[PDB]
Amino acid sequence: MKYNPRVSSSRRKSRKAHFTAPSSVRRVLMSAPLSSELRAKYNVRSMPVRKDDEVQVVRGTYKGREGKVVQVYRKKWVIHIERITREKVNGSTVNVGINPSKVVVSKLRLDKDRRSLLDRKAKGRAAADKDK
Amino acid sequence: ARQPYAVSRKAGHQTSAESWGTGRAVSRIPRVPGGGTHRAGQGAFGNMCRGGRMFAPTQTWRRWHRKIPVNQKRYAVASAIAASSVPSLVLARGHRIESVPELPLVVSDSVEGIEKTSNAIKALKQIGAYPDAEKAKDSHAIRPGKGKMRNRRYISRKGPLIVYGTEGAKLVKAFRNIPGVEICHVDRLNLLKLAPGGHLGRFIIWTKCAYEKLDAIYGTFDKPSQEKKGYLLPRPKMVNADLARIINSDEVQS
RNA sequence: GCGACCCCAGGUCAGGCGGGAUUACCCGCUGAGUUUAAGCAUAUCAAUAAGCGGAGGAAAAGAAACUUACAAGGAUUCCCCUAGUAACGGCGAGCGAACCGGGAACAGCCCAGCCUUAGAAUCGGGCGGCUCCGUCGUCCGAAUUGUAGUCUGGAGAAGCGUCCUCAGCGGCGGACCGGGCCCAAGUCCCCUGGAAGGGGGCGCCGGAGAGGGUGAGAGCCCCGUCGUGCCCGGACCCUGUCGCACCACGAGGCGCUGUCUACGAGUCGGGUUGUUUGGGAAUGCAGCCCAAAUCGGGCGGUGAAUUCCGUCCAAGGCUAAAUACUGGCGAGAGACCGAUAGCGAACAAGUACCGCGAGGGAAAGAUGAAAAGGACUUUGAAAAGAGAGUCAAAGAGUGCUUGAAAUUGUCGGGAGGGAAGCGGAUGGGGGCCGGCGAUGCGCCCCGGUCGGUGUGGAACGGCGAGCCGGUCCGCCGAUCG
RNA sequence: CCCGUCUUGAAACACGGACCAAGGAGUCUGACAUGUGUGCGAGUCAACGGGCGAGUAAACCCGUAAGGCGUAAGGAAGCUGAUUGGUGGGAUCCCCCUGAGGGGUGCACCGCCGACCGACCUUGAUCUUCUGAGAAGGGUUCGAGUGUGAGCAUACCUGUCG
RNA sequence: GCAAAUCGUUCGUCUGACUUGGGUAUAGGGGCGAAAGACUAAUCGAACCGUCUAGUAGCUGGUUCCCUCCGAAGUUUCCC
RNA sequence: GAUGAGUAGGAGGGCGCGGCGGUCGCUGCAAAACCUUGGGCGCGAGCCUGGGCGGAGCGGCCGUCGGUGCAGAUCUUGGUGGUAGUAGCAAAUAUUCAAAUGAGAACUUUGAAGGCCGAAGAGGGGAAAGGUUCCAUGUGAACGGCACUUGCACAUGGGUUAGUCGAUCCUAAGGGUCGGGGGAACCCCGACAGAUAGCGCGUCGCGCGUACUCCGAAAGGGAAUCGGGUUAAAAUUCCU
RNA sequence: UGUCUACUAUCCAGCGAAACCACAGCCAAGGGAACGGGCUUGGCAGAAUCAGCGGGGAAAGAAGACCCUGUUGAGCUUGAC
RNA sequence: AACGACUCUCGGCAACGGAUAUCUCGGCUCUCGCAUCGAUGAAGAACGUAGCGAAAUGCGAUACUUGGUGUGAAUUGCAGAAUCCCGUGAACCAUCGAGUCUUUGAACGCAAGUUGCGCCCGAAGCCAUGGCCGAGGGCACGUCUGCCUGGGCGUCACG
Ligand SMILES: [K+]
Ligand SMILES: [K+]
Ligand SMILES: [K+]
Ligand SMILES: [K+]
Ligand SMILES: [K+]
Ligand SMILES: [K+]
Ligand SMILES: [K+]
Ligand SMILES: [K+]
Ligand SMILES: [K+]
Ligand SMILES: [K+]
Ligand SMILES: [K+]
Ligand SMILES: [K+]
Ligand SMILES: [K+]
Ligand SMILES: [K+]
Ligand SMILES: [K+]
Ligand SMILES: [K+]
Ligand SMILES: [K+]
Ligand SMILES: [K+]
Ligand SMILES: [K+]
Ligand SMILES: [K+]
Ligand SMILES: [K+]
Ligand SMILES: [K+]
Ligand SMILES: [K+]
Ligand SMILES: [K+]
Ligand SMILES: [K+]
Ligand SMILES: [K+]
Ligand SMILES: [K+]
Ligand SMILES: [K+]
Ligand SMILES: [K+]
Ligand SMILES: [K+]
Ligand SMILES: [K+]
Ligand SMILES: [K+]
Ligand SMILES: [K+]
Ligand SMILES: [Mg+2]
Ligand SMILES: [Mg+2]
Ligand SMILES: [Mg+2]
Ligand SMILES: [Mg+2]
Ligand SMILES: [Mg+2]
Ligand SMILES: [Mg+2]
Ligand SMILES: [Mg+2]
Ligand SMILES: [Mg+2]
Ligand SMILES: [Mg+2]
Ligand SMILES: [Mg+2]
Ligand SMILES: [Mg+2]
Ligand SMILES: [Mg+2]
Ligand SMILES: [Mg+2]
Ligand SMILES: [Mg+2]
Ligand SMILES: [Mg+2]
Ligand SMILES: [Mg+2]
Ligand SMILES: [Mg+2]
Ligand SMILES: [Mg+2]
Ligand SMILES: [Mg+2]
Ligand SMILES: [Mg+2]
Ligand SMILES: [Mg+2]
Ligand SMILES: [Mg+2]
Ligand SMILES: [Mg+2]
Ligand SMILES: [Mg+2]
Ligand SMILES: [Mg+2]
Ligand SMILES: [Mg+2]
Ligand SMILES: [Mg+2]
Ligand SMILES: [Mg+2]
Ligand SMILES: [Mg+2]
Ligand SMILES: [Mg+2]
Ligand SMILES: [Mg+2]
Ligand SMILES: [Mg+2]
Ligand SMILES: [Mg+2]
Ligand SMILES: [Mg+2]
Ligand SMILES: [Mg+2]
Ligand SMILES: [Mg+2]
Ligand SMILES: [Mg+2]
Ligand SMILES: [Mg+2]
Ligand SMILES: [Mg+2]
Ligand SMILES: [Mg+2]
Ligand SMILES: [Mg+2]
Ligand SMILES: [Mg+2]
Ligand SMILES: [Mg+2]
Ligand SMILES: [Mg+2]
Ligand SMILES: [Mg+2]
Ligand SMILES: [Mg+2]
Ligand SMILES: [Mg+2]
Ligand SMILES: [Mg+2]
Ligand SMILES: [Mg+2]
Ligand SMILES: [Mg+2]
Ligand SMILES: [Mg+2]
Ligand SMILES: [Mg+2]
Ligand SMILES: [Mg+2]
Ligand SMILES: [Mg+2]
Ligand SMILES: [Mg+2]
Ligand SMILES: [Mg+2]
Ligand SMILES: [Mg+2]
Ligand SMILES: [Mg+2]
Ligand SMILES: [Mg+2]
Ligand SMILES: [Mg+2]
Ligand SMILES: [Mg+2]
Ligand SMILES: [Mg+2]
Ligand SMILES: [Mg+2]
Ligand SMILES: [Mg+2]
Ligand SMILES: [Mg+2]
Ligand SMILES: [Mg+2]
Ligand SMILES: [Mg+2]
Ligand SMILES: [Mg+2]
Ligand SMILES: [Mg+2]
Ligand SMILES: [Mg+2]
Ligand SMILES: [Mg+2]
Ligand SMILES: [Mg+2]
Ligand SMILES: [Mg+2]
Ligand SMILES: [Mg+2]
Ligand SMILES: [Mg+2]
Ligand SMILES: [Mg+2]
Ligand SMILES: [Mg+2]
Ligand SMILES: [Mg+2]
Ligand SMILES: [Mg+2]
Ligand SMILES: [Mg+2]
Ligand SMILES: [Mg+2]
Ligand SMILES: [Mg+2]
Ligand SMILES: [Mg+2]
Ligand SMILES: [Mg+2]
Ligand SMILES: [Mg+2]
Ligand SMILES: [Mg+2]
Ligand SMILES: [Mg+2]
Ligand SMILES: [Mg+2]
Ligand SMILES: [Mg+2]
Ligand SMILES: [Mg+2]
Ligand SMILES: [Mg+2]
Ligand SMILES: [Mg+2]
Ligand SMILES: [Mg+2]
Ligand SMILES: [Mg+2]
Ligand SMILES: [Mg+2]
Ligand SMILES: [Mg+2]
Ligand SMILES: [Mg+2]
Ligand SMILES: [Mg+2]
Repeated sequence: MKYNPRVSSSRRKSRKAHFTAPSSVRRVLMSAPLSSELRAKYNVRSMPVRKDDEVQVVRGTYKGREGKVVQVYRKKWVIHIERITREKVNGSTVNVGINPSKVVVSKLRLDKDRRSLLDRKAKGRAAADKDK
Repeated sequence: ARQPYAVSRKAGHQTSAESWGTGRAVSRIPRVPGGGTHRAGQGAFGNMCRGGRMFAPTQTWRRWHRKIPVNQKRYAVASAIAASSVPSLVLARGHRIESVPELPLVVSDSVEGIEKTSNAIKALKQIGAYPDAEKAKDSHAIRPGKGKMRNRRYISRKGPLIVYGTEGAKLVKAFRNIPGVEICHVDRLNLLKLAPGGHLGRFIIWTKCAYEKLDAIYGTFDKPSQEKKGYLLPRPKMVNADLARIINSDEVQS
């Protein structure tokens, strides 16, 4: 049960906040779990998906497929993964959108900000979860 | 605990509609004036009219609440407390108390010191109350009907009620995450939790301190309560409810 | 003629102020009728709607010219009660307060007048400086037709002595309000399925099983939720603590003192008229007429004179809190509605459209998990059809989820000499129904299989220490079921 | 003979109705009343508010000379304020007797008749502060009175009214 | 109906109290009227728009499921 | 053991709809809704079930609650019939031939012929009013009450050139106002209760000075443009 | 009374409404809310369809404007209050 | 009185229509917090503004945005961009303190069915103190304080 007076348990309000969220907010909502190998390495559970990350699909008809992210289509709440495509009736190839919660990040596109973000995520777990 | 609901006072009357009168081969209901829109000439103001005003519109000053006399409320609570000590009534209400060592179920006060939910569940297993708690979790389901979209998504069966007698006890937060398990202080027992659905026989787990306070809180048949000024337990119209003993007694059968 | 003052005029003179908008609540004015009275005129509807103005986060009210008649209360406001009461009313219909009492809150004050006259001690503006919501200097003005001090009836002035009280800023922290960041646990095995988020199995978190999202009922996939920790900012108020400074001249408090002791006018009040009120020989307000007083004045719910008594001090002003809030901005919630409902408006709705104008004012939500939105062949001028293709599904094909009825076509069965339908009773032809209809039972032996009085243990029971029992295991006997 | 409807009378040459879907009319609230259920009972009522509390619009607790209704009525008012039951029927029970019987018991209810309080009238020994007290004794008068309380809260149907 | 006043033929007047455009003045118990209660935007013996207003109606119409039981009155008195 | 009519009306026991507090369940191995010449139960309101369709929710039971049950109201909104391929297409004299274009021609275009408007026109302009209807090209549908290859429809693009034409200026009936007078105020009167506006001449001074430097005419008054030529569409405006 | 012309009607291609509609549509008498398409007793009665027609459908159009009632109005008048 | 047509009727399928069921970024109701429009030009109205837009939303000739800060890699229907990536850094992102903010409107030079009719100041530039040109701004009414210039025998005083 929640106790924060600033937090609403209304179904109507939750859905409106999710589907009207700005692009910056949608980045956090479009998070994917790290692989068991990366979780033990960085001590981090989840990370927002990035354009150049490598992920593996763990759910859906494309379960087991592995590839590199090529587009984070935040407006559609999906990501596009290289080689994860289907053929149209006319024979053209179109990428299939996949929800980031249904994939696992195998390799991270590290950068100056990404590394700093990893430290902050691990800092809380190393203290609030272990030292307590 | 109900919140009032009512339609808007102006609903269905935001219109200058007037009756056309008779002589035009149509009913005398008031109609929207003007033209150049489908709305023109349509009926209005009628409870039988599309877009009209409902019959007897609901008002906020409906008498929502009820004040039952305090003595009757105390009578109901005492009956509910007494019913919780009868295993037949507790079973009849749907509680699984087949493995409970005894009713009333009184446990050591050390349970009040439990802080972790994992330790709270182990306490339920030891005293045999876990199966009833497990029933509540397994009954978790979505509410049928329109209630699910009214912020009443989930329903479940009631689990055991734990009564404690120490203010600020830490078990209030160790047990609260367990579905179906309710925690209440002995000094402020609530009928809605003692007889949920108006049905007697709630499964109650008493702490030792809470159990020992019942005489002081509710008094006895001889002396009055210490915390309910001038209150005495009610008497029944029948001292012995065992008809077989009375009917088959030597005095009657002679 | 030259000067001072007075009144007035001009100025795109220097620097300021005002108008309008909003409607939920608030203040002032103005002001109906429908209606009720079973007619109707007083009354009622109503001191209301409409009309015209003025404000704020609250407004208004407010420190007694009060309540009361008691053993007295003690600004205002608000709640309960007083009470549907006293009263008012074609005493009809109806209407209708207040004090006491119990609570919420709590706060008190400022002027005008006799009183600097050894000093207008006051204030504004220009210019300059500083530690700049201010302060200092200088200059020019305002003002004696009176600025500032002192005083406000609870007092007070003056004198006397008791020797009691009174003089700032800064540093840090807390409290208060707002925001930001990290942080629990499975996506393990089997089955179904287009998809597992379903079922079964095995685990885990829980101060987190609120809620939402993700291809079906997801605590453990994702965002959050619980609880800490860390960081940033706003208020300058309140509060804790520290440092520095800390002149009682004066002023106040207390005590006494012969004396002094100033308090609001065309206002109070009265007559009259209108209106209003529960206010009734007149509750308030307003117009006109009359018009005060200072050991006095107002009130004391029956007009008047007379004698007392109680009570307060109007005609000047400010003031937080408790209270209100269908507007605005932000937030939480619901036994509410679920697209003819709910706001008129779930959508490019006060929109399209109508009216010269004031105004009037709709209809209209849902493919799929994903457009994967139907390539290509063939027929046709084209729309399009046929075949094929995508999809779990086109029996989901861009107003496409589900797809009822009225009504229509077609195929099949049947009937029909100016209605048809309907009740009851059979029949013909259809359609449908194997719980629509059984096949066992008893006694024999052949075989197979499975268990059997009396003593030992195990866990219990009925009746109330003791009697009375069954179940299960084992061992003998018995040798049947 | 076609339903619905008003009607003494409808198949009517009385009115509404071409057909289908959906919407569509004794409700909410205040006051009172009878009845019934429940709690307590000469009391009853947590109602404004306070203390709190499911981290909480609930539940729980609080009436200290609070307040409402009831506990006493009559009178316009000044005022005064219940001396506390008799009898005919009657339920139940007890005794005798075994009858349409006889005794004891006599609730509820009804009939009848006194007494008591008050308005009105009447009455006055004996006292007193001169207008009061009250020994005795009253009444074809009047009362929504008394003669060992029955109310208060609450739920709901029905009815009157706004 | 071409038309919520039109069409055909036939008719009145046609230098005048003549016909007509634009500008301008008069607004609802008011205007304007060589007067018909005419006209005042297809509305006039009191326009139109919104509101009071869900105005009141002893009068008309309607008033939604099933069985079971009991079961009427059109008569009295008073009342604009 | 007796007994059975019922309008108006009363009451009892039940059926059904949607929530809430409880409780017992069902469901992608197919919920709700809907369909059925399947079957059954109840006097009945209704209920249970087979099959089909559909593709994600639902039900029983106890208590409690309500915007809870329709054939009617010249009921409301929406939809749909019979009427009916019916009434109807008829004023303004009228068309015909050939060829071109086109899938398609009584209806488009060209040519020829025969008619009509007959200068108070069915011709050539403009003021109001409209607002792109103007011009070119193209065109699936819809629309143009038959049809269309057509266009005042639809789509794309193009088009309005002024010292001399007007507005602008002036004043008319009148309108809006200062001050003043009224008015609770919205507003009323309107130069009528008043230190007008300023102008002229010198170079800041003299002189003059009767309370509006306002609005009000695309037909009143009024400074000045004429031929010739030019575009798919503009001209007294462009060119000379 | 006859006849002549044009445009309709009429037939066709194309296009294509509305009023109205309880259910419906052959009569005689009877009874009946006293004037029936339906009921009683009789006459009778044979698919589908075309052009006309005004007897009937007490045909349609409109909650009678006449008259009366209501404790409804409104315009106007006066010696009504 | 067959067959077939017609009418009626029953069933299957196909039409017509949009009921029902399941939904919902909406409505309604209750409660809570906050006090913030305008001559420093508001509310409202108009016009304009994007590589491809009409509307809605946003914005103002810096015109679906500039700047700062935060976040840290998109926007997306298409096109295009050695714009941008261990970063002075993507975004139709968030937020706000810098800055821009057309014509109007209480609306203020006078007016208005007019982009109509006036007056004043004036940077920059330029031709020889003057002249042209001109960015931009100013000129309503009432009223307060102060100030300047004035009027009247209004009341005086002195020549
Ligand atoms: K100064
Ligand atoms: K979920
Ligand atoms: K004084
Ligand atoms: K008066
Ligand atoms: K006095
Ligand atoms: K609507
Ligand atoms: K489908
Ligand atoms: K059929
Ligand atoms: K009727
Ligand atoms: K009748
Ligand atoms: K009829
Ligand atoms: K009491
Ligand atoms: K109390
Ligand atoms: K009396
Ligand atoms: K003529
Ligand atoms: K009028
Ligand atoms: K009547
Ligand atoms: K249930
Ligand atoms: K069935
Ligand atoms: K229910
Ligand atoms: K023109
Ligand atoms: K010009
Ligand atoms: K002109
Ligand atoms: K002239
Ligand atoms: K020329
Ligand atoms: K035809
Ligand atoms: K007859
Ligand atoms: K009239
Ligand atoms: K057939
Ligand atoms: K629905
Ligand atoms: K502006
Ligand atoms: K920005
Ligand atoms: K002008
Ligand atoms: Mg009709
Ligand atoms: Mg409505
Ligand atoms: Mg349902
Ligand atoms: Mg100035
Ligand atoms: Mg009346
Ligand atoms: Mg009446
Ligand atoms: Mg009347
Ligand atoms: Mg008003
Ligand atoms: Mg104002
Ligand atoms: Mg304000
Ligand atoms: Mg306040
Ligand atoms: Mg105030
Ligand atoms: Mg005072
Ligand atoms: Mg007071
Ligand atoms: Mg009372
Ligand atoms: Mg009143
Ligand atoms: Mg008061
Ligand atoms: Mg009080
Ligand atoms: Mg002074
Ligand atoms: Mg002093
Ligand atoms: Mg003194
Ligand atoms: Mg599992
Ligand atoms: Mg699904
Ligand atoms: Mg998580
Ligand atoms: Mg937290
Ligand atoms: Mg005074
Ligand atoms: Mg007076
Ligand atoms: Mg008045
Ligand atoms: Mg004040
Ligand atoms: Mg508010
Ligand atoms: Mg709607
Ligand atoms: Mg619905
Ligand atoms: Mg679906
Ligand atoms: Mg469909
Ligand atoms: Mg059908
Ligand atoms: Mg009759
Ligand atoms: Mg009938
Ligand atoms: Mg007849
Ligand atoms: Mg009738
Ligand atoms: Mg009819
Ligand atoms: Mg219905
Ligand atoms: Mg009762
Ligand atoms: Mg008391
Ligand atoms: Mg007396
Ligand atoms: Mg007496
Ligand atoms: Mg014609
Ligand atoms: Mg007038
Ligand atoms: Mg005339
Ligand atoms: Mg006449
Ligand atoms: Mg009207
Ligand atoms: Mg009504
Ligand atoms: Mg009478
Ligand atoms: Mg019967
Ligand atoms: Mg249901
Ligand atoms: Mg059928
Ligand atoms: Mg059911
Ligand atoms: Mg409801
Ligand atoms: Mg209803
Ligand atoms: Mg219906
Ligand atoms: Mg009916
Ligand atoms: Mg109808
Ligand atoms: Mg209709
Ligand atoms: Mg039709
Ligand atoms: Mg025809
Ligand atoms: Mg014709
Ligand atoms: Mg013809
Ligand atoms: Mg012709
Ligand atoms: Mg032709
Ligand atoms: Mg001719
Ligand atoms: Mg000719
Ligand atoms: Mg001529
Ligand atoms: Mg056509
Ligand atoms: Mg053209
Ligand atoms: Mg066009
Ligand atoms: Mg000219
Ligand atoms: Mg003039
Ligand atoms: Mg004016
Ligand atoms: Mg003036
Ligand atoms: Mg003059
Ligand atoms: Mg001029
Ligand atoms: Mg002019
Ligand atoms: Mg001219
Ligand atoms: Mg031209
Ligand atoms: Mg006949
Ligand atoms: Mg007939
Ligand atoms: Mg016959
Ligand atoms: Mg025939
Ligand atoms: Mg005819
Ligand atoms: Mg006829
Ligand atoms: Mg008829
Ligand atoms: Mg009538
Ligand atoms: Mg009529
Ligand atoms: Mg009447
Ligand atoms: Mg009468
Ligand atoms: Mg009248
Ligand atoms: Mg935008
Ligand atoms: Mg202006
Ligand atoms: Mg302009």
